[PDB]
Amino acid sequence: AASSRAQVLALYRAMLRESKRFSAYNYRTYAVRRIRDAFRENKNVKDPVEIQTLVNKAKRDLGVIRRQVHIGQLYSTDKLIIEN
Amino acid sequence: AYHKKVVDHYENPRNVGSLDKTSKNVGTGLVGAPACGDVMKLQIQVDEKGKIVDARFKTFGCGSAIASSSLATEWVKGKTVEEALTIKNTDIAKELCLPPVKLHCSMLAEDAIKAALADYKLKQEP
Amino acid sequence: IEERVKKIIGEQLGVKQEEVTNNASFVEDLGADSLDTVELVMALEEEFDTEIPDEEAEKITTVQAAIDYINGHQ
Amino acid sequence: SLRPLYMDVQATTPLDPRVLDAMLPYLINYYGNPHSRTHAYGWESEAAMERARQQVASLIGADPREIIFTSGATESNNIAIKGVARFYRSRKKHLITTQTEHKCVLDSCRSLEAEGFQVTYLPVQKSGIIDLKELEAAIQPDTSLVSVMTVNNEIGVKQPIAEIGRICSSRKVYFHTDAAQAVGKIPLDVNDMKIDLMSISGHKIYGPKGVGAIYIRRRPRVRVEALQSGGGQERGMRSGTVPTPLVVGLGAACEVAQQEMEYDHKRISKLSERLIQNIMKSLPDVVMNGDPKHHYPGCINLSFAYVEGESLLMALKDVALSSGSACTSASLEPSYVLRAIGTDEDLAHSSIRFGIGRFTTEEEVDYTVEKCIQHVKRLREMSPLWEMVQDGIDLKSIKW
Ligand SMILES: *P(=O)(O)OCC(C)(C)[C@@H](O)C(=O)NCCC(=O)NCCSC(=O)CCCCCCCCCCC
Ligand SMILES: C#CC[C@H](NCc1c(COP(=O)(O)O)cnc(C)c1O)C(=O)O
Ligand SMILES: O=C(O)CN(CCN(CC(=O)O)CC(=O)O)CC(=O)O
Repeated sequence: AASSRAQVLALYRAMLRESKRFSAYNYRTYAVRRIRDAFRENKNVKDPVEIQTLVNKAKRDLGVIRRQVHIGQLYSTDKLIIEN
Repeated sequence: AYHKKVVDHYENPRNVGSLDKTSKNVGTGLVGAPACGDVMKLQIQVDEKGKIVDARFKTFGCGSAIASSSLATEWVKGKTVEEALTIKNTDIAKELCLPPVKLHCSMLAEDAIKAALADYKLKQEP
Repeated sequence: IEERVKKIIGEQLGVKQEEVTNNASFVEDLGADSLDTVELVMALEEEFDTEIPDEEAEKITTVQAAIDYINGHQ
Repeated sequence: SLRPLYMDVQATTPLDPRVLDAMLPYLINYYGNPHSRTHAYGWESEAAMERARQQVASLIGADPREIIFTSGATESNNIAIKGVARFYRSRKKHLITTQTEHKCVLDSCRSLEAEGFQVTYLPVQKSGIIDLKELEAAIQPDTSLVSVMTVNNEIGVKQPIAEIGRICSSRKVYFHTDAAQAVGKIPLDVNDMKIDLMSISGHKIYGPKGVGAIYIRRRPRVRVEALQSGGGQERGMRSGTVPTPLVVGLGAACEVAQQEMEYDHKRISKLSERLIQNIMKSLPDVVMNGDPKHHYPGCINLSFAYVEGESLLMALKDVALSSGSACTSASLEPSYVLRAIGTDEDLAHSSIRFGIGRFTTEEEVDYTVEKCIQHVKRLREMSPLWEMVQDGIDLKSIKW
């Protein structure tokens, strides 16, 4: 059986590191914040089945982040006034 | 507002202020209405030879109204009272490259010039 | 000073710089959980433009261990 | 050069990356026509369409059979208002709406008036909220439809939709709500609210432009006469090729909004309070348009006395904002919404709209607040109205 804790902490790191590569400020800042908030909100779930559902969703979303980071680098634009 | 020429009169303001209404050498034009979104106050200071030597403005209005009245205030300086009378709305609009929906701004700025100049002429009659 | 390591750890963990002692464990002494320590390791990576892989990150459980890792990687 | 902050989410939203990710397979390899019945490009396109339909239905508490896809909330509003009125025109000639509805509702009602229908345009209170008892009194024996929007796009006020549905249900009058600014942002349940028709827009909820839906209740059966003639797609209610990538995007945006709604509402509420309170404590004569007790926090409409709203937008050169409206008569001719809630005409010229959404950051809010404070002060120092009030003149006493 795979360790949910090992999976969870490794997804957490991967998801944060990949989200930080979003070229666009509003996706990048949203993704990092949302990942941090969601893992923390779900920290106390105890049902092994619900945990696995949350892990599977996180893996799905990590795929989304990888693909959308790369698309946003192919079609990037200038930064916002406030990244100055 | 989008044109560089219009925005410049807000980002690099010139002649914003007031002159002394009670002066016999100061004319004040106050045109427009708050309910129409455009109110311009234009004041001219005229020397004893009839040359406008200074001017100030305040405007409540969109950027083109601010730019039209700011331009008008620059343009009256150094003109005699009779010369300033020939500044037209269409000169202001051409200089600022105003679109048709903002042509009303240049017309109000010409109204402000003529109001200021008429208040001044009223004061000289005695 | 590379002890900027202390600034990051206090920032990340919400503990006064006074409490961030060279001996302290993030979990046992400073109240971190394992989500905090993932982020803390990443903040050190960002702060010192260094890449900290898992087998090294796993050993960085105290203030000094973080100070020593950063000093030994330029 | 560097780009402005986006604070204009009531005009449209960025695509959520999860929504673009769900759409892109249908833009690349799954390009079939969902009505092509004889092959796998058709079958897989149809299946994606039907999954999207269920995603929309689940967000609002509907049966997927009640979801009709359209090109946007404008088209959905036309279908609901003209389609109901024309279906019952031989028995019912009267409709009710409000004076603050979006232009597509108002213009649809105006076109029906040129068709010989009677329309009551209800006033709203100064809060922006209708008076339920005035609605009740306005319903006539030939009233076929009431249409009242859920959240106002210019001032963010929430109409009492569930209470309106109670009134309409009990009189057997159909109740339509334009929910374009509410779907995915506040809870909507068609059965608890007793809604008969509802308009939905994809690009108000981080989905793609060019797509929408209309909910049409099937029990009790609501009847609508179709406006777009054609091949009978969408149960005869909306002919034309259903655009699979767009409806996939709309369903994905609805499912994302269903998951994210509560988290977004808590974050936007906090940012909204921060923006309003920090502007108001640093500037005198700032008034919020619309009742804060019945208000969606992501749409903030403030007036800044003695400063004209378009000059303030120009001054705020690195923030994308608006003066409201159908991206049209907002500050040009003053907002008819601000006029309907009794705003003085000069103050309606002084109003601007701030939008906070799912991706807005606290830093963006603070930057916007800081710049708004600086430029309102600057514009007031350039304003003859401010100069006069500072010299103790009453502006209500000048002959303009
Ligand atoms: P540590 O203190 O030793 O342990 C931390 C964990 C969470 C591993 C520990 O507390 C634990 O095991 N808890 C049991 C419950 C659990 O595992 N919770 C986490 C489940 S996984 C999860 O919650 C992921 C949610 C994913 C959200 C992603 C948002 C994506 C946005 C992208 C948009 C562009
Ligand atoms: C769009 C936009 C701007 C926004 N209001 C528009 C909207 C619509 C129109 O929907 P679409 O046709 O899908 O674009 C219909 N009803 C409402 C309530 C809104 O908000 C604005 O800038 O005010
Ligand atoms: O992690 C985050 O919250 C997002 N960004 C911070 C956003 N930045 C903008 C930038 O990096 O240009 C903040 C700013 O400069 O306002 C981190 C990163 O750069 O990887």
